[PDB]
Amino acid sequence: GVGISTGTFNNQTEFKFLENGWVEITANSSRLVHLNMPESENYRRVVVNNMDKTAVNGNMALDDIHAQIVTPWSLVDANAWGVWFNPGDWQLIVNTMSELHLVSFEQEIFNVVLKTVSETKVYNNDLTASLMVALDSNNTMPFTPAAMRSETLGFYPWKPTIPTPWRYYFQWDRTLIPSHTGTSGTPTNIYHGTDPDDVQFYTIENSVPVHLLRTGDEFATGTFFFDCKPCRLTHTWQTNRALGLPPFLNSLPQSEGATNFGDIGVQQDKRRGVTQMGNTNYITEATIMRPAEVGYSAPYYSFEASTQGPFKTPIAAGRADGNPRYAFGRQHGQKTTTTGETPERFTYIAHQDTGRYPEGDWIQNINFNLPVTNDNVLLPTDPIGGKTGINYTNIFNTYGPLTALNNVPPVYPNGQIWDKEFDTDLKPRLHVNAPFVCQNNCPGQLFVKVAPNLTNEYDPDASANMSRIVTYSDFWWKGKLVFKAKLRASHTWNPIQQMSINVDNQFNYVPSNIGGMKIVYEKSQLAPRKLY
Amino acid sequence: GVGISTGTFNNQTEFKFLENGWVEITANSSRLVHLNMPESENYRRVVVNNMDKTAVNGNMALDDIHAQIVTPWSLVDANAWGVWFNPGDWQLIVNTMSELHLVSFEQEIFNVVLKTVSETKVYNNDLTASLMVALDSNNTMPFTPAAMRSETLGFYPWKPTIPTPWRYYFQWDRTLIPSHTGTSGTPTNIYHGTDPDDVQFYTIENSVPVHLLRTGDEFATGTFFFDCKPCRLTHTWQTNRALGLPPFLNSLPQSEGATNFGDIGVQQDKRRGVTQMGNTNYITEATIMRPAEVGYSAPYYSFEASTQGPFKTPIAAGRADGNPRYAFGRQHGQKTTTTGETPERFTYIAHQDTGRYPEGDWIQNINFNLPVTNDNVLLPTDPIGGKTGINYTNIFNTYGPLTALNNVPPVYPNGQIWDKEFDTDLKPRLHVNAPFVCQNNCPGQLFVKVAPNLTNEYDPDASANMSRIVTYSDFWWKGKLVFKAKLRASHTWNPIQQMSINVDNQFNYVPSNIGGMKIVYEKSQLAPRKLY
Amino acid sequence: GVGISTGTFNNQTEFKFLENGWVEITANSSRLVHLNMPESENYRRVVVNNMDKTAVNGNMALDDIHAQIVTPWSLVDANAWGVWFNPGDWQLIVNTMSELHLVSFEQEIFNVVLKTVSETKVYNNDLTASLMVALDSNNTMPFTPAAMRSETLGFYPWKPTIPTPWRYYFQWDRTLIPSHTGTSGTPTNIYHGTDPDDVQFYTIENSVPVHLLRTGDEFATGTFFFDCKPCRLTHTWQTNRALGLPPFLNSLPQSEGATNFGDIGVQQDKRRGVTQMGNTNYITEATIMRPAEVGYSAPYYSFEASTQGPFKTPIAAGRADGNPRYAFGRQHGQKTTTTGETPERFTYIAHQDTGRYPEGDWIQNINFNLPVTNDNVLLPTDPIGGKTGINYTNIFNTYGPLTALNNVPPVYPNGQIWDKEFDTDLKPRLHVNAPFVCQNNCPGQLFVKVAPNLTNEYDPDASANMSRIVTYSDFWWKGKLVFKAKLRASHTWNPIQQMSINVDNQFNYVPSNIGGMKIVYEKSQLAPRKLY
Repeated sequence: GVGISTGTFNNQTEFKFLENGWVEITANSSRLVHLNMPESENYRRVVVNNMDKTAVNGNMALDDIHAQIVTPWSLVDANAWGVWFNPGDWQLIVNTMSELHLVSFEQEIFNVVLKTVSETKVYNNDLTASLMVALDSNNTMPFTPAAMRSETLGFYPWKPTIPTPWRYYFQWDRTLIPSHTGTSGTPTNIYHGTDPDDVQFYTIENSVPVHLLRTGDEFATGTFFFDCKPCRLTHTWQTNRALGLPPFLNSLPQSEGATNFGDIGVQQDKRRGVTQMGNTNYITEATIMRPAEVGYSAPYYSFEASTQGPFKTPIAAGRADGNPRYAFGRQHGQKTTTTGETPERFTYIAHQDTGRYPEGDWIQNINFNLPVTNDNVLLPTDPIGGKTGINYTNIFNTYGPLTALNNVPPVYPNGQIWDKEFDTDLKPRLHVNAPFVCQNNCPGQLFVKVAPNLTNEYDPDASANMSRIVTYSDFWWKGKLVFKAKLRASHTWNPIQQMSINVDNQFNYVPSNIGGMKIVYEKSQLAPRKLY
Repeated sequence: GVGISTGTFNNQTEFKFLENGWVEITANSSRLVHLNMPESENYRRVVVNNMDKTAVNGNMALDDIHAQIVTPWSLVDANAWGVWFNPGDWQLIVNTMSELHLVSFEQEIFNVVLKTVSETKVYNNDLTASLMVALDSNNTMPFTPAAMRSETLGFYPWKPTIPTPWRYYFQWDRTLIPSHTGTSGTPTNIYHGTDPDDVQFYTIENSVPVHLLRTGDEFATGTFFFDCKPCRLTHTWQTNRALGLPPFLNSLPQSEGATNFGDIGVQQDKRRGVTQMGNTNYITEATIMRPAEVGYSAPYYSFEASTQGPFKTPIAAGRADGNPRYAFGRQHGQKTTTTGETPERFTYIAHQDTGRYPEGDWIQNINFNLPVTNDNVLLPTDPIGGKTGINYTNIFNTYGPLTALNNVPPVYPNGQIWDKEFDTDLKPRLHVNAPFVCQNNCPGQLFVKVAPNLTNEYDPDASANMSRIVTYSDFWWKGKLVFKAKLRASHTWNPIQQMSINVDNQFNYVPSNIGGMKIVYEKSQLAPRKLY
Repeated sequence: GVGISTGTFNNQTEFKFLENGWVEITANSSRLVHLNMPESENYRRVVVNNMDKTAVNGNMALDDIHAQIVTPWSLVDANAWGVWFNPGDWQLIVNTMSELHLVSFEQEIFNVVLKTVSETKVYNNDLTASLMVALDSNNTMPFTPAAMRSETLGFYPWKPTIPTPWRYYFQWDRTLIPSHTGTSGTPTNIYHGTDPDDVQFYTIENSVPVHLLRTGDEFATGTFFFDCKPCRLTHTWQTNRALGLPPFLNSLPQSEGATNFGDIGVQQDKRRGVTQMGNTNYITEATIMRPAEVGYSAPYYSFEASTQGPFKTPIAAGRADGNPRYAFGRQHGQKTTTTGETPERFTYIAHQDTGRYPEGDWIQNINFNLPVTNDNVLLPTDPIGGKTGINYTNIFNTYGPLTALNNVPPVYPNGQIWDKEFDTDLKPRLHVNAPFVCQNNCPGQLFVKVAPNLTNEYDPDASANMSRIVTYSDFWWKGKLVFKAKLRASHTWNPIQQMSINVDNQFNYVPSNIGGMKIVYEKSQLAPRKLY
C-alpha cells in the first residue's frame, strides 16, 4: 500500500563452502536509483558529424560520425564487477579460488517513490503517478552494455546512483579516405546517409510489456540461469621457449654465484632433436620444434574501414597495444572529492605472457646462412613502403591453426561480467570485453521511465512539445548474482603471488576525513599455471 | 623374494583380426634399463647464457639462453614409434591399414637388481638397497617428452637402454634485439632474471607418492585409457586446382602419344561458370570458384620474440620449411658401429600435397588487365623493405576461415605417439610433433631414482655434499600399447604405393658381421585418398 | 623378508574441503634417518661446571652449570612446523584459514638397513643385526622437545637427517650470588651436589618394551588423538585505548588533507562518562573506564634463582624482551652451502599488539594535580636503587584479575607444535614455546638404538669398554599429522595483509646453482581480528 515497504535492503556477499572443494558465492547488490523525467517524450533520430576535426589532414582516428536513435527510456545496467564485490571479497576470490563459473542472476525494483516539484521549490508526493518498467526478456531490443561507456550503477552501496539514458545505433554510411599532414588535395569525407534495406527502428512500447508501478508495488525479474565456461583465475607464463624437455647440461656450475652459468657441452651443429628447418643442422632454442604456438602477432594500430567508417582492429592479448585503457568518473572509482571533468584512467597490464615483442622479431632467407647479411634479413628497423616509422611488424599476422591463446582476465571493478554472443553463422572464439559470453540467451535489459504527468492544457494537435508536471522518481534496486568457484591447491614448493594491503596502497581502501572514497583497480589472475 | 622373478619378458606384437574390418594391435615392449646414482642429490637452478655466440652480430638464431631446474630423478619415456614396432610390423600397418586409434597403455618395472662398486673394481650386491619409483598420475609435474631431444628408450629389444636425467624449464626474462653483419652499435643482449609472479619450483617428493622397490618387488602402473581421434594412414593429393568438375574438352586427341593434348574449344572470355572476380569475364583454372582452400601460406623462417627470447614460428604443413629434421644417435637408429659424436639426420618429406610453392605466387591489381605490367604486380622476385633476399612471400599469411588442412603423419621410428593438450582457454587445432593429443588426461610420467646409500660418516651440518656408496641399478621395463586399426579397401582400378624391400634398401634391415644395426626412417601415409 | 619393502614414501599434504567451511589438512612427512652406534653403551652421569666464565664478576647470565644423564639411545623428534609444511602449504594455511586444530598423529619406521665398516673402507651388510626401537606410550621417561635445541628432523624431504642423542636433566644444587664489574670480595659460586630425595635415574630397558627390527620388519605407532583448543591465525590490534565507543566529535574537518584534525568541542573537565579516578573531573582517553586490560607489564631481564641456579623469568607477550630469538643450522633453514659453525638467527616480531612500551609509562600521586611536578611523579628515567640504568619499569608487575592475553603464534618453521602440560596442582594458563598443549596425554617419544655387535673376544669382567663391530643403520621414517582448520571470511570493506612472493624474497624459495636451499621464517597471524 501507501505506507508498507515492498522489499528489503541486502548488500551482503555470502560464501557457502560445499565439499569437494566447490564454493557458491552469492553477491547481493542494493542501490537507490534516482530518475528524472525524459527531456523529450519522443524518439529522436540524430546524426553526429564531427567534420570540423576530421577535415584536418591526419585526424582520421578522431572520427565520431554516426547516427543514433535517442529514446525517452533509461537503462539499468549491473554488468560490472564493482557493483557486486568490494576489495575484500575480491581479494578473497582472487587469492583462494582457481576458476569461476556464473550460475544465476535476478533483479527486483521496489519502494518506488514519485515526487513533483513546484517553483523557492516545494517537493510534493504523487501518490497516483506511476513508473513504467520494461524487461526485454526475449532480447528483441539491441544489446547495449554500459560498462564500455562507464555508465553502470555506482560502486558504493551508500551512494545513490542514476540510470543511463538509453539510445542505440541507427544505420548510416560513411567514407573517410585517410591522409597525413602534408597531403595535396582534400580527401573524401562525406556522410552518405542511410541504406533503406538496413533501417531498424525499435520501440519499447511495441516490443515489450510495460508495468506501471505505483508507490506500493514491486517488480521482480525471475532468476535467469547461465550456461557458460569457467573463467580461470590463474595466469600462464610459458611462451614457446619454455615448452617441453630442456637441453641436457653437460657442464654444471661449481661455485654458485651471480654470473656462473651452465654449458650445453655439445656443438650446435652436432645436437640431437627435431627441427622444422629441413635444410639446417643447427639445433638451438630458437629453432627446436615446439608442440604449438602460444600467442600470435597482429597488425597493431591498424584501421579497417567498412560501410560506416574506420575502426581499430581489436587485439586478443597485449604485451602499448592489446592492453585496455579504462577511463571513469566519481561513481566508478575516482576520488569522490575531486573537482573537474577529467576522468581517472588506468591501463590494465595483464600477468599472462602471451603477447609479442615486435622489437625482437625478424625474417631471414630460407638459405639460413646463420650470420645474416643485410639483403637476407628483414628487421623491425627496416622501412616498409618508404616510411621511416613503419616496419614489417605493423603489417604482420601470424595467426594460424597452431595458435593457443587465453581468454581475457576479469578487470576489477570496471570490467564487464557477461556478454552477448554475435548472431552470425561463424562465431568468434573470444571477446575482449568480458570473460563470460552468453551463448544463446543472455539476461534481459531493464528499462525505466517515469509516466507522463499532463497538465490541464494538453492539445495533441499542437506542434510544440507537451507540457508536463516536473516529476522525478526514486526507487530501490536489488540484485542477486550467483557464482560457483573452485578453491585452489598448492602444487609448488615456493609460495605464489597474492594481493595484499601495504603501506603504499593503504589509504586506497579507507575514506578520507571529508568522506572521499575510491576503488583502485586490482589484478585477477595472480597464481601461475603450468601450460604444458 | 631374493631369488624369485617378478615378471616376464615379452616383446611381441599381436594382431587380433576382429570382424567388420577392425583389428586390435597389441604392441609389447620390454627393455633392460641401467641407472646410475645421481651426480648430486639436490635440486639445482642453472642458467645457460651463450652470449659468446650471440654477441656476434647476425647470430640471433643461435640463442641458447634459458633457466632450468636440474633434478636428481630420471625419466622413463616410451613415447616414440620405434619402441613399439619393428620395420616388419610397421610395413604391415602402413600397407594394410587405413586409420589408427590409440586404445590403451600400461607399464611395469620388475626384476630390480642393485649393485655397489668397490675400487681393480669389485661389484657386490646390495640386497637391502632400494630403488625409488614415482608415477605422476595426476599430471602435476611439468610435461617433458623425450622424443624431441631423442632421449627415449632404445629401439632394439636386445640392447640395454638408459633413462634420461630429468629437468624442466624455470622462468626467466630475455631480450635480444636482432642485428646483421654490419650493424653500427651493440644490440641489446641481456638476461633480465626471473619474474617473482611466475616462479614454479616442483619436487617429486612433495607431489607424488614414491615406492621403494627392493630386489624382489614389482611396480605396475594400471592401464590408462585414451580418448582421441584416429590418425589417418592415407594422404591427399588434391590441391585447389583439382577440386570439382573439370572443364568439358570439345577437342580430344586422336593419335594418343606424348605431346598430343586436348583443347577446351571455347574462348576464355566466353566460358560458363562461377568466379570470385566480379569484374572479369575470364573463366580459367586459376580463377574458377573452388569450394574452399587446401592449405595456407605462412611467413617462413620468421622469428617471434616474447618474454623469454626469439623462437621460430611453427608451420603446419611443408612443401625447406615445414619439413621436420630429425637428428639422433646410436640407440635410436644410427649405425651402432659408427664412431664420433656426429648424429644421423634426415628430413621427412611427407606425401601430402598441402603446402605452397612461393616461387609461383603473385599479387596483381584488382583491375585485372590480364597481361600484367610491372606497376600492377608483386612477384616473389621483388624487394620488400629494400632487401634483395626478402620478398613478399616471407611476410605473407593466407590462413582464413576457408582453410582445410591435415594432421601431421606418424614419423617412424623417431616421432612421438601422443601429446599433452595445452591448458589454455582457446586450444590449437593441431600439434606438429604428434599425431595424437591427449585432450584432458594423458599418461603419467615415470621417474626413477636410486636411494641414497650413506656411509658411516654423514654430517647434515657439513657444507660439502654427502658421501655416498657408489650404487647402480638395473631393472626391467615392460610396456603394453593397444591400438585399433581399420583394414583398407581398394577403390581404384590401379594399384597404389606400398612400402617394400629392394636391392637398394636391403642391408638396412639386417645386421652387419660385427653386430651393427640401424633403423632407417619409413613413410606412413602411402595410399592416396579422395579429398572432395 | 630380505628383498621386500615394508613401506612407502609419502611426503604430500592433502587438503580435504568438507562443507560448513571446515577443512582437514593431512600432512605426510617422510625422511631417511641415518644412525651411528653409541659412543658408549653405558649410562653416564655428567656434571657441567663453567666456573671459568662465572668466576668473573658480572657474568651470572653466562651460567651453564647442570647435571645430566647421557643415554646410549637417540630420539626421533618431529615436533616442528617445518617437518610437515613447505612455504606453499604454509602460505595456503595462513592466507585462507582462521583457526587451526590438532586432530591426529602417527609414525612408522620401515626399510631398515644395517651395515658394518671394515678398514680403504669396505661396507658390508649385516642381514642378522637388529635395530632396537622403543616407544614411550605411557610417558614414563622425561619429556624432551628437540625444537628448543634445534635438534628435530630436517626440513627437506630430499636430505637425509640424523636423530639426536638422548639425555635428560639429573638433579643438582647450585648457588650463585650475583655481582658486578667492581665487587670487592668473591661471590659464592659453588656446585653443592645432589639431594638424595630428588634422585631419578630412568632407563629405557626398565620402562618401555623394545622391539628388535631386522632388515625386513616394520614398526608402526598407532594413531594418537589429541584433545586441545584451536590456535587462532588472526591477530588483534586493539589495546586499552581502542575499546568501546569513541568520543563524539563536535567539530569535524572540512578540507580533508594531511594535518586537518577533528575536535571534541567539550572541555575535558565538563565531559560525560565513567572514570576510575574518583577524585578528578577530567575525562580523557587515558582516564576513561575500559572493560578490562589488554596485556600486562612484567619485570624484563629479571633473573629468579632457585635450588638449581638463576633463570630468566619468561614473558608472555613481547613489544627487545618477549620476542623469541631462534638460532639454527643447515638442516633447519640455514643456507645449506654456507661454511662455518655460526648459526643463522632471527627474532620473531609478532603482529599482535598486547605488549607494553616502558618508555611511555609513569606513576603519579593520587592527588592528580594534572601538570605534574617532580616530587609527584615517577618516570622511566628516574633511578631506582641509585642505579642510573635501572628504572621502576624493571621491577613492575601489572598482572591482575583484569588481564586479557593471547596465546603465542605458530613460528614457521622452527617452532614447536604441541607440548606437555605441567604435572602440578595449579597449571599455567599458557606456554611460550608451543601453541598447542597436551592436557592429559601427549604423544609418546620414539627412541632408537643399534643393537650391540660383539666380537669373539668379550669379557664382562673387563674394566675396559666392550669391543664392538662398527655398525650403522639407515631406516625410513614416515609420519602423518592431521589438522582441522576453518576457512576465513571477509568482514571488512578493505583487504587484509597476506603473505606473498616478491622481487625481494624471491630467491629464498628456489635453490641455487649448487643445490643450496633455505627456509626463511614466515609470520602466521596476519589477518586482524576484532577484540571487543
